[PDB]
Amino acid sequence: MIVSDIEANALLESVTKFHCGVIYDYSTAEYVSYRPSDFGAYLDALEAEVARGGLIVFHNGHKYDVPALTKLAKLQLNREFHLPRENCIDTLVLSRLIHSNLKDTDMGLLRSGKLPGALEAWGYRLGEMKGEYKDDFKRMLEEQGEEYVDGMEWWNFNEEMMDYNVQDVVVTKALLEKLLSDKHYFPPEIDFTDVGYTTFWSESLEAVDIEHRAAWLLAKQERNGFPFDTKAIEELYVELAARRSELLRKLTETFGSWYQPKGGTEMFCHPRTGKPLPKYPRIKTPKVGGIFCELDTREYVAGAPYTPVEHVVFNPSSRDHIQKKLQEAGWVPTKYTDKGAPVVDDEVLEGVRVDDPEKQAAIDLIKEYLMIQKRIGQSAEGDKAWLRYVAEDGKIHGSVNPNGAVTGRATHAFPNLAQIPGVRSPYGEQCRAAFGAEHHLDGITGKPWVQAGIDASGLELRCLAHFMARFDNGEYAHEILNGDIHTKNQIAAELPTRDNAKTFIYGFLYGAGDEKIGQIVGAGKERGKELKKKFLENTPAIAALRESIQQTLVEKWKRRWIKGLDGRKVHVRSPHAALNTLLQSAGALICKLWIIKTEEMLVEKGLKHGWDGDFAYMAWVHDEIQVGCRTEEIAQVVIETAQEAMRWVGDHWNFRCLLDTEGKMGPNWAICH
Amino acid sequence: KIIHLTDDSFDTDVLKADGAILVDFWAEWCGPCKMIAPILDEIADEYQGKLTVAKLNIDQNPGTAPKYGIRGIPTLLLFKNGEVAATKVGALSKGQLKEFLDANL
DNA sequence: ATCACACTACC
DNA sequence: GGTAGTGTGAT
Ligand SMILES: [Mg+2]
Repeated sequence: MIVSDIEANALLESVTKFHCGVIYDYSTAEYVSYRPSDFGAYLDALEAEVARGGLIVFHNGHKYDVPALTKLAKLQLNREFHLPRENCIDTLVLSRLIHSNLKDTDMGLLRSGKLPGALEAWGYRLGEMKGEYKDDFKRMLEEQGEEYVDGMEWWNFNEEMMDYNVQDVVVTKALLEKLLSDKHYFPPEIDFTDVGYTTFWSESLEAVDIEHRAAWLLAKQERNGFPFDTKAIEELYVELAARRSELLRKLTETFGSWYQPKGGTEMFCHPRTGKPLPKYPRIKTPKVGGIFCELDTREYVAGAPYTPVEHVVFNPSSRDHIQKKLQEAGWVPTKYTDKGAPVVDDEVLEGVRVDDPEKQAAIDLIKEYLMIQKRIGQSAEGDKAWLRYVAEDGKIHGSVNPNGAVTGRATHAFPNLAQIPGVRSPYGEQCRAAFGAEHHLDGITGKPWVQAGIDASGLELRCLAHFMARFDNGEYAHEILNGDIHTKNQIAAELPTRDNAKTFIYGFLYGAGDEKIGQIVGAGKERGKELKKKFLENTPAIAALRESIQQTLVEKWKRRWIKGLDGRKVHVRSPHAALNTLLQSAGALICKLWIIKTEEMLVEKGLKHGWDGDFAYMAWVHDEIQVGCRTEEIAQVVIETAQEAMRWVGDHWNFRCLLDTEGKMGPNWAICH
Repeated sequence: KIIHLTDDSFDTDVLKADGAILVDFWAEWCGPCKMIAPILDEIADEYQGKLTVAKLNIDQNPGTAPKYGIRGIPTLLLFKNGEVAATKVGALSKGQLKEFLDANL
């Protein structure tokens, strides 16, 4: 085993210069440094460790270093270099699995300050290196009387960079060992810094293998990108911006502008008693002025106080203004925030009723405005706006944290491609259509690619069936794939309209509340608890399951975590959401091992992964994947293979509920819904 | 004896009137406004022959104040034949007003 | 429930 | 140019 790390002139996307690298070899206990002209040797050293069936440790190497070295090797030495997946270990991938109850700065992309909870020390150090390095640089240049520029700290190799480089392997090596000391994932019997690659995956918890395969495949996905119809969204932006203007005009008329105190420095005191009056707006006492002998054109008279004010124009985006104008129309807020302030979400706006008809009608305009702005914000004006993220290759390379969630789910960001508006919401067709394989023209034939969207069928219920099989012998599972589980649940709970039950179940799984539960049939908010009692009464297995999970955790805890399908620990925040954590984590790991197995099976069939190949992973949104295919035939194969792999996953974990998938072929995300 | 204005009666009551008209742009929440208020009743009564005092509550009449760049209240505007002759901001005193008036009238 | 991110209001 | 509060977008 060897721990390594490199310094280059940029992010993967545009890197062109390999500044330096460092390798720590366990077999010799030494640190060898490689400067600019040692690049060929650096690469030889890594392939050497591969020839001996070794292992190479990097921190965030799966997303950066390995793909980077491939690219830099082809550009600077006209050499082909491809570290095999099975030979690489990523300590970042490892921390996210082991310290899953914690966050991280995504290697510096997120501000530590904004992150909640504590942070693993070594990892924080590693992610702050680019920032610290930039600090020493910027600090040192100024001591030399030179202006600092954007990111010049990375343009040329220097010794401060080499020192930081060595530091990284030092910390990475420490972090690595800290992680290997966790007996839950790595047996104490074995010394994992002294085994071949095939033993390392073999003797460690199944989860280590899965997360590494998941990070590797997903690193590929980010590189693939999701073909995006820029022109389409710009035309949509013009439309949206127009409807926004018109909505502002009609609204800035129905609701006139007003005045508000602002700029007041001194405190207003009763002119008679001096009694400070903080309730009164802050004032300002001019220190000069006077009525004058030439008249004094100036408008202030010393000692004569006034409340400085500003002119505020109604802004439909401000929930405050909205709350101000509607109460002024006779609206009596019912539910306030748990911090002194009326609630103004689409739900309440929906329930507001005022005398003036024009006002009542403006409320819908306000709701439309809020939605329009939501779309504009997400597609064009926001920081992480799609239009601000599309690259030269015409694709959006959204970031994905293979294990950024406690349950084992991934998190997506920059921009979150797991939150594109659905086809069922306003403008969801256009948004969704702008993301598609059709927007990618083949590098050879110039022909549009085709898309394959595959969705794991009712995974949450199947995961529930599975876990209650211990108590009902597969009764629920059997009913799912043969009867009408939705009807069965419709009869369990009362809820008229055996379709309200579907609303009920998915609600019952994703938290929900008595109010919203009863809000399915009618008003019966908290009174709806009665309904959430009849169900669990007519479905004793779910009750048995909950009781058993409790016995596992509570006793003050006996254990603060749950065991996922691959053995890993899954932190349980509150005993109340334990069943939920279990279910989400199951679905999560099932879909992870699934998209992993799918790509492996596609590759074993001959198909190549890439735009220069046959298929390309574009996105993975929890229970679904969207795959770009060069031809319909290939698209048909991916769909068939996604089904085989799902069955394989079910078998692999002796699942007590048959698992399935459904796929649709089409030009984009809209049609593949 | 003070003219209580509105946005719609402004042009005709102030701009299209004979004589000097002193307008007070005020608000219920302002402190200095509530202060210079009593002073105005007297002033309106004293200069009852060579001046008219008019109040405009900017919350009920949100359209007029903006046309004059009001940036603080109370704002006193002196109009002569539909134009702003003199202008002073702040709760002046019974005597400071008298000066401002006598000096500008 | 789990998570990203936008727009207002304030220092 | 940041933090807090309130919300919506999705699985
Ligand atoms: Mg690194």
